[PDB]
Amino acid sequence: NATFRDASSRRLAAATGVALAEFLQQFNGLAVFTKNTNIRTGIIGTNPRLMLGKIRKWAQDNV
Amino acid sequence: DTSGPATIAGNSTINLRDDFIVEFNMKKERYRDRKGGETPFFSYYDYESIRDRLFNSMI
Repeated sequence: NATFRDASSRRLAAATGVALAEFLQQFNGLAVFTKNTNIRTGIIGTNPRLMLGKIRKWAQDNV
Repeated sequence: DTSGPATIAGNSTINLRDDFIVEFNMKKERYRDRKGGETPFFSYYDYESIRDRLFNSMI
């Protein structure tokens, strides 16, 4: 296993952790329709699928 | 009835249209001229006043 071999890898992992944290910070104080996901017009809401979407988007960006 | 799109999907601007009818039952009143004459029951009836007042109220 060679992922965490170079110290640089470790430091990069830290830099990515803090960035991911500050990113996820946007997902605070909103709804999470998780049974009948039909988020109504004019409400600040989301569902797990849209979350996964945005996460994958961020990830694929920072590549 | 509908007015275009009507699919029920929680967000599609369900448009609707109801057709209703308003009927006046008014009594026709013949005119008499003393000289022994009358107006038939089939004479013209001034509805224009009725449409006018109904439309003013609606406006």
